[PDB]
Amino acid sequence: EIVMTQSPKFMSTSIGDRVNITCKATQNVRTAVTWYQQKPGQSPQALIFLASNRHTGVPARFTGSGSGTDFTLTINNVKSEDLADYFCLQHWNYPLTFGSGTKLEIKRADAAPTVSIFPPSSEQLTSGGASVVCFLNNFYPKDINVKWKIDGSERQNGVLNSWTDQDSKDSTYSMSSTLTLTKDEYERHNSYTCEATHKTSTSPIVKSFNRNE
Amino acid sequence: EVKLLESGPGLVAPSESLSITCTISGFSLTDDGVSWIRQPPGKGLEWLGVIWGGGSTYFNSLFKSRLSITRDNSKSQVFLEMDSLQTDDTAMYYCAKHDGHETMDYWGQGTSVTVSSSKTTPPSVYPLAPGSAAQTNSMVTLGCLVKGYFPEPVTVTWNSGSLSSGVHTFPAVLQSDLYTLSSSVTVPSSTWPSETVTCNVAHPASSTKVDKKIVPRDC
Ligand SMILES: *[C@@H]1O[C@H](CO[C@H]2O[C@H](C)[C@@H](O)[C@@H](O)[C@@H]2O)[C@@H](O[C@@H]2O[C@H](CO)[C@@H](O)[C@H](O)[C@H]2NC(C)=O)[C@H](O)[C@H]1NC(C)=O
Repeated sequence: EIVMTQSPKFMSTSIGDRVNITCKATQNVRTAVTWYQQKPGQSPQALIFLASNRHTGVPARFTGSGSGTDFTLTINNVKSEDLADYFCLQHWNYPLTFGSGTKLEIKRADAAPTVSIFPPSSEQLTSGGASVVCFLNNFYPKDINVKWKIDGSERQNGVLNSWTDQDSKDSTYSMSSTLTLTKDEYERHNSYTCEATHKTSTSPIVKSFNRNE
Repeated sequence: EVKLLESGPGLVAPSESLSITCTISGFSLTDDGVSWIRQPPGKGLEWLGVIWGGGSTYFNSLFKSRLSITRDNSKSQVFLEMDSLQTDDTAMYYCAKHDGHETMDYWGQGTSVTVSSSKTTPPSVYPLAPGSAAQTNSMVTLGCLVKGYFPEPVTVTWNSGSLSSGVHTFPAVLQSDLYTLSSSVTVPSSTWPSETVTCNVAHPASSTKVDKKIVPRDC
């Protein structure tokens, strides 16, 4: 059965540029190709149907082209709302098959993270748990290191991280770092520290609190 | 005005059947195909099968043996049944309209299916209020830590949806068979705590909702 290969897994570009995401079929006498946009955490939207036709309410800067094997979704004048995964569906033969997709990355200016640290809630403590949370919000590029320190000494154990996708407005990323300890460990120490190292400064951004204060 | 809405189980035990209902509006099942497609965690989309306008069905040969697709014309519902679920049937399951007998023009919201033996566990929701007045910034960031739930997903909003600018809801992480996520919101400092901020967490699998108000700390 027909494979749709999208050889770029990630495609990089600037606001107002032109980008082509390509999709190369394993067979076909077809213009039986549809193109979709899936923005993070929601459902796909048809952009282009029958290789080179525009779905209603799709703005004029999205165009499609190609025959047989190779197909090209062109995005002119890229906007930040175009942050999404773009993929083709082959509908010439059964089974219908999908490209694995190209996530468009938008290049923007370096921005430093806004860092905030939060002690365990007292609700969490009354339950025997103690999570310390640190948000590093709205920074670029994505590359970032978080160091946790307890009474001045690095903890790598019990730190769980999670990154958002690139924001569709400001093209930034954000990250959440949670240090999970038990209440029993948490109460034996005073000083808790989140340190964010980002290319935007050679100095770490340091957020801390004392449990006793 | 074409809409499609999956309703499914959220959690399914190994070897039990999945069934999902796709309720549609804005077209007639009679005139258009409806396909079922899925997206397992970090993999391509996979088409499962279709039921066309005139009633006939084709399936992906991979699933033929345990798939069935039917519909109820009078309710505008397409039903999927997939038997013998194994953990690798975990995925987001979508139904989608066709343009008659051609293009898949419109996609439903998707419903998450996790194949697992374990219990449903609701989240504990913990408010994240800043530590002792760590200065005036003109903005304050607040959060909810949503800990200890299974399966995915949870939905987070703030003041029931009125507060949507400057929200980050992070993907969940899995530790010791339970998920955890956190969400932040940033509002002007003059306005909190005088104008209240509450995160609302829905965990559909467990039919639970918690609305947690963020109050400044006592410490
Ligand atoms: C990305 O693709 C566009 C359009 O693609 C069509 O034409 C090229 C030559 C072909 O390989 C297929 O990809 C398509 O059939 C490239 O061409 C320009 O862009 C516009 C659309 O924005 C086209 O309609 C124009 O024909 C062409 N400009 C002209 C003739 O002045 C474009 O080069 C390419 N960009 C990159 C960076 O590869």
